[PDB]
Amino acid sequence: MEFRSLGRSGLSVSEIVYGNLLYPQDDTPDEVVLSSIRAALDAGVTTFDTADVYGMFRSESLLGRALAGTPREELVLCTKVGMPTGFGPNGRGLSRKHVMESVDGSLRRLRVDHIDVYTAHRYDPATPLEELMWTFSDLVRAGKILYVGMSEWPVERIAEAAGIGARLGVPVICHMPRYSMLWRAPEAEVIPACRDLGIGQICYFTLEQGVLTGKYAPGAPPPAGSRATAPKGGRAPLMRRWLDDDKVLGRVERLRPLAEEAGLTTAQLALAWVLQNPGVSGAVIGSFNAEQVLANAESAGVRLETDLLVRIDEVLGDSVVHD
Amino acid sequence: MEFRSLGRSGLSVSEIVYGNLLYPQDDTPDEVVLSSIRAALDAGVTTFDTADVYGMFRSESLLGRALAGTPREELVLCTKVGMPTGFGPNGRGLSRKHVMESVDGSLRRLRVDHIDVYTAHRYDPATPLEELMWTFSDLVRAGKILYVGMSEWPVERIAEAAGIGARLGVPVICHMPRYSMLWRAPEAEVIPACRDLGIGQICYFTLEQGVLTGKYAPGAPPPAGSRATAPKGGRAPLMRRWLDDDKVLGRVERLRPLAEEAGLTTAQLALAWVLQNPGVSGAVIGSFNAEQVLANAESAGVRLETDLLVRIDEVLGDSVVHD
Amino acid sequence: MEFRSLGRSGLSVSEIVYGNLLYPQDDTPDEVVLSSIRAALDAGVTTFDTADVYGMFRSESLLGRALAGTPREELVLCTKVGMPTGFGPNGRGLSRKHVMESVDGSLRRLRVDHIDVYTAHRYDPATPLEELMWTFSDLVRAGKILYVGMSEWPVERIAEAAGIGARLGVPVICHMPRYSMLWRAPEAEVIPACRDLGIGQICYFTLEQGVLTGKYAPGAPPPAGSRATAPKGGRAPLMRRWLDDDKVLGRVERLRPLAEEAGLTTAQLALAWVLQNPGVSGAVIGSFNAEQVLANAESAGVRLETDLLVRIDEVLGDSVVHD
Amino acid sequence: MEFRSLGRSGLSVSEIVYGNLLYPQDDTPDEVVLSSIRAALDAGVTTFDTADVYGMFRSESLLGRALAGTPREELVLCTKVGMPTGFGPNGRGLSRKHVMESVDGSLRRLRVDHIDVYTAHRYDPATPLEELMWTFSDLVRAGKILYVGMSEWPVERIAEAAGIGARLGVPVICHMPRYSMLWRAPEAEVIPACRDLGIGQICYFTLEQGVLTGKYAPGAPPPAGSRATAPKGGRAPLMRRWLDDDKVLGRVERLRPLAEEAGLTTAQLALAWVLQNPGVSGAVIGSFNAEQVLANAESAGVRLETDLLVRIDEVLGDSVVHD
Ligand SMILES: NC(=O)c1ccc[n+]([C@@H]2O[C@H](COP(=O)([O-])OP(=O)(O)OC[C@H]3O[C@@H](n4cnc5c(N)ncnc54)[C@H](OP(=O)(O)O)[C@@H]3O)[C@@H](O)[C@H]2O)c1
Ligand SMILES: NC(=O)c1ccc[n+]([C@@H]2O[C@H](COP(=O)([O-])OP(=O)(O)OC[C@H]3O[C@@H](n4cnc5c(N)ncnc54)[C@H](OP(=O)(O)O)[C@@H]3O)[C@@H](O)[C@H]2O)c1
Ligand SMILES: NC(=O)c1ccc[n+]([C@@H]2O[C@H](COP(=O)([O-])OP(=O)(O)OC[C@H]3O[C@@H](n4cnc5c(N)ncnc54)[C@H](OP(=O)(O)O)[C@@H]3O)[C@@H](O)[C@H]2O)c1
Ligand SMILES: NC(=O)c1ccc[n+]([C@@H]2O[C@H](COP(=O)([O-])OP(=O)(O)OC[C@H]3O[C@@H](n4cnc5c(N)ncnc54)[C@H](OP(=O)(O)O)[C@@H]3O)[C@@H](O)[C@H]2O)c1
Repeated sequence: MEFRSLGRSGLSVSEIVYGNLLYPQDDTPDEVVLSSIRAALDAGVTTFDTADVYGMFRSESLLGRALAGTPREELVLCTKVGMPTGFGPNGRGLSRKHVMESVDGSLRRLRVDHIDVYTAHRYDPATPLEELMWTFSDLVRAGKILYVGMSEWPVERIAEAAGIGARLGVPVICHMPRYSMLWRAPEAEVIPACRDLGIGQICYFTLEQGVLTGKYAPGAPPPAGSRATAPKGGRAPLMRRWLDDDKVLGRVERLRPLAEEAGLTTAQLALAWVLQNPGVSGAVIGSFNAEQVLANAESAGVRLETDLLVRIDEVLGDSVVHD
Repeated sequence: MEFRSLGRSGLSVSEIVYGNLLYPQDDTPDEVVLSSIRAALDAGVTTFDTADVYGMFRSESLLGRALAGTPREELVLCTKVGMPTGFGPNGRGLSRKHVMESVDGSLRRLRVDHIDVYTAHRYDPATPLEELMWTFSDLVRAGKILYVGMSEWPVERIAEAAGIGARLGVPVICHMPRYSMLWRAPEAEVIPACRDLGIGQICYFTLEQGVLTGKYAPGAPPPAGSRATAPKGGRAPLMRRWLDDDKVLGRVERLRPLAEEAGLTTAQLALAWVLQNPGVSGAVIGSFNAEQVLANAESAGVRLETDLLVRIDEVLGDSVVHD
Repeated sequence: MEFRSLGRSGLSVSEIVYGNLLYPQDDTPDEVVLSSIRAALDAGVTTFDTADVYGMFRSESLLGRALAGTPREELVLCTKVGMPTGFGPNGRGLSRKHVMESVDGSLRRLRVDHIDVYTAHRYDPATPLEELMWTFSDLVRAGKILYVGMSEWPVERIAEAAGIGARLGVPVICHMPRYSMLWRAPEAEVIPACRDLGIGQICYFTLEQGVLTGKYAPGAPPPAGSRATAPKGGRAPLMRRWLDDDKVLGRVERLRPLAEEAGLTTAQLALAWVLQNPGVSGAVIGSFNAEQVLANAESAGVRLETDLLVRIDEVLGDSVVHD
Repeated sequence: MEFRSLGRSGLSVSEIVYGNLLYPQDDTPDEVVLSSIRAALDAGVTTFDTADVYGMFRSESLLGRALAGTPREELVLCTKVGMPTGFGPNGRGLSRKHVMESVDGSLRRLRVDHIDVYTAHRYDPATPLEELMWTFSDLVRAGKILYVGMSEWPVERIAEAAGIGARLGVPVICHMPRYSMLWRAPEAEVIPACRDLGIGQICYFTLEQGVLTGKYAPGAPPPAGSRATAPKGGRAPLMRRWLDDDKVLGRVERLRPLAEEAGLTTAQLALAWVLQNPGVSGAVIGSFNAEQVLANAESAGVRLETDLLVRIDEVLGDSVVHD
């Protein structure tokens, strides 16, 4: 495994981060979840990404159990607060109340004294940033959290929060965008801004839910246990955008020669592609298959040639999404 | 139930707040107090107002017991410190000593780790605001209180305290005035000042102790179990001002047609009237009658027409108290 | 009992403070110490003055035991740190180390969660005031102490420490000088400076160890159990200054008519004299005799006429010590 | 024993500090380690120097056990954080994560609530000094550490950290350089800078691993149980520099007359030499021999004549290392 700095900080994360998102009513057995996390550790993954809301507390509980026994110095636990976990209007968002009432349950379920990275899930316009950042100061002073992150935040608001955190001794070191070969919205403004502010990216949908594994053929029936066949949760439509486009699916199939050139699967090429941006500390991978994790983990530290990066842009052409 | 922001904060309160004030020697059975709080929850009330001094600790103890089992994320607990609860000159006021010695008893009696809103009951000229605000900073850092409020405070002193709180990361978000159709002292200066400072009003005597239910006829014997018949405590004289005035009692009776126009009881009209001010986050209701609570709770989110607000002023005329 | 503000603070102290200083090898039985503290409470005394060093922890232990059961809101506990209580050079002074290692033993022996007033005993030139004041900030944040005081401090250094405390949210409200009818060193600079800085005086040797009770006749054998007969500790020489001067002893005897004029014992006149200075919050009294405490306690709130204050100066004349 | 101020602070250290460095696989029995620490206490040593990394936790555990029972006020415990103690890239360095995860193990092994001096072992360029100093602020606020130190740090970075510590109420009072008669690299810049910043030196290799005891003759077989015969760990090469130079070994032998002049062993002269610099608070001594400790301890407070300091420079000549 290769490691990077999360921003201007002393924290190193693995270049490959394991995420274990589950749906509130999910059919994936716990035994399959635990063996995937076990496969991530075997591949040298140190960094784990979860949320209170994932599985409605189940995702954090399973992770807590899988990692019990791993020495604490060897793990970076990233969790999130902001999505609804309680009934009523104080059971969500980034108020002092919701954050204070969230942290202790996250600690219990993960079986730890402190969370390495605590991420504000979504930006919440009701809470002033002075309220939020002082709430984070209190949790850092108490040693319940070490570092702060944000996911899906307007860039003006990232800068503001970084500013206040510098004043209050809150390390704001991490932003979580959607980033892949196909989705490059964050190249325009977010990564340039974040880099100046000492913030690194931990990136999600890096395989666009399997579309960048080359495993979906244009005009075909999708494979046996593929995500296309089992579309649980409101993320299935984000995938439908690409599966209902035989153009993209065919251009993704043409990357395979480029990958084999470099001695990679299409999956490893897509993961290595994200890792080529200096603004990126980590790529998150989803999988409940041990063999997929151990293989996806090997993208860590791979440099792609200037030549191969120019040919990738040519093949994908106008299917790429910018800003 | 409808919810509002308490000031410029992430905290939402219900538009209808339940208060459970008791007298130090009070004849109201506990079973009647517990069933009223139970009726408030059934009506969707999330926000509860009490004080150390109410019932001499009895009011907080009963509330603690009634709300045991309700998830913490679903409640906003507002309590007060400042009124005498101990013997001698340090057993009252807003000194570091009295506040530090008060908070832990409030937490025990309410059965909670933290109080949502901690209100300085009355302004106390002996304590410098620097002493008080640093005492509140220490309680916020420790996570024993989340937000700070004030009740019956000079407006210069609200501004001063808001200023220092912004500097020390103390959210000062709440002021508690007397406010009704008949008592509009806070329109003049308090609500305008508070609105600029990011402070919302949680309002009391919103029915002027039942006078704005239309239930008292000019020149009559007051009903069986009415507050006029059972005048316990030094709040009875504030009511006597209006009951010894057949003029007001007759003008209140003439609102009933205006209420029925809007499909409301006089009580619901009086409560909705307060809620029409943008500076108001919540109206407090007193009652030890389930049927009264469930009915008063339905004023939440009712808009009154411009027409009806002009006709209300005409009927009440010069009985209204301003500044 | 009458009460005063300790400085610009919300803390009230009794005008009569009980001190229980003992010598490291002292013959006074505990039963006599406990009954004196019991007599102080009966006289309405709320404020108690002690030190880690007094009796070598015995003075604090007895006070802790005597006051067990008294409600906490009704007491002001003043203790001191700075005098040697341990072996070696870190077993004394005002270093972070000595103060941090002192506070928990004081709390245990007094049987309390927090000390009302924590006094820096003597000024210590080795420790920078930034180190000391940050150590006091940490103890206030933790709620182990509420207010800070100083005893026998240069006035430049009182001002400096008051300045830093205002910056760090440390209430510096109390100075402890030697002050009596005969010893007026603090009138010159200390009380004027302290009054501008919001600091009140709690005063010691207010009877000059019994010399201002009129109980010592010039050219006589001192009474049976008098302090002159039992000169334990290095405070006996401070008394010898006045007992080896038949002039003063005779001028003190001539105050008795002035006292009887006002319906006071010479002791009550001497105590009331100190309390006439607006810069004074409290006079400390020593006694292990119940009848003396109950009588000395009655000086509280006595105003002396302008006439009587001019005649007192005439009688004592040039025996008075100024600066 | 003689004592000095550690910088501009209230902390006194003994002029002779005992260090107990061990190698991760070391043959020295625990019984020999415990009796050496016992000999240090008997010689009046109050100050003990160790590290998490020394013996891989064994050095701190033995020290913890040897000092159990010694009153806390009588000891200054100096430990270090920064060297690798865990697997992976967060198991080392000065990140919030590594420091937070280190302190509690150091406290447990030493059997104490707080560490007197916490030293950043090596400077770590990955961690910004704002992250580090706020991590130290949190540990001081919590009372887990009292004072902060640095070992082997660039001088620009000492100044920067001292600056931030003054702002955050972190006492930065201590630097640990290599310093002896033969190694004077720190005279050039480090001690002058440190003295202006209120930082004192606790010095190591003060005998250059026994070379300044005069016990190694040029062109000979080194004694029975001498360090030259048993070269464990990567510090043996630093010694080889001097043992492979018959010139130095012969010049060290010629100091013996100068030592006997002053009534000292060559060891006592070398230790007293370091202590002559006003910028030095303490000299660290290594030994697992009781008789060596009790003798080395007697250098404490010895003044050397101007005459003897000029003759020492003449004898050692160009073997001395400067900058
Ligand atoms: N910060 C945020 O707001 C946010 C939002 C969403 C997600 N996330 C995080 O990011 C993660 C994203 O996971 P994701 O699964 O949604 O997106 P993804 O990582 O783009 O997709 C992973 C999926 O692609 C398929 N796949 C991966 N490698 C493969 C291989 N070598 N061969 C064949 N198929 C392969 C697998 O599904 P099948 O084999 O079943 O097709 C796998 O479950 C989540 O776990 C979560 O922790 C964060
Ligand atoms: N911040 C402060 O300093 C402060 C000061 C005072 C009070 N408060 C708070 O505000 C609350 C005010 O309560 P309050 O009772 O004094 O004043 P209120 O809310 O104006 O009066 C409520 C009373 O009016 C009558 N009533 C209400 N709805 C009715 C209906 N639909 N039909 C018939 N009668 C009805 C009831 O008494 P009867 O039926 O018995 O006549 C009821 O107890 C207290 O509980 C307390 O929590 C705060
Ligand atoms: N902050 C500081 O550095 C500091 C320093 C010293 C003391 N103090 C405090 O201040 C206190 C001073 O006590 P102190 O006793 O040294 O000085 P004091 O209060 O001037 O003297 C009290 C003594 O005078 C005699 N006395 C008092 N009232 C009397 C009466 N009505 N009739 C007859 N005799 C009477 C008693 O001794 P006999 O009857 O036995 O003659 C009594 O013990 C101490 O307890 C201590 O807490 C503080
Ligand atoms: N801050 C840092 O980074 C750092 C780095 C290294 C060390 N240190 C500290 O500094 C200490 C340095 O210890 P050190 O032993 O490496 O260097 P040292 O103190 O220069 O050498 C001590 C050694 O010299 C010999 N010796 C001492 N006195 C003697 C006498 N009177 N007669 C004969 N031989 C004598 C002994 O070895 P033999 O008798 O076996 O020859 C003894 O073990 C360590 O314990 C550690 O705590 C700190």
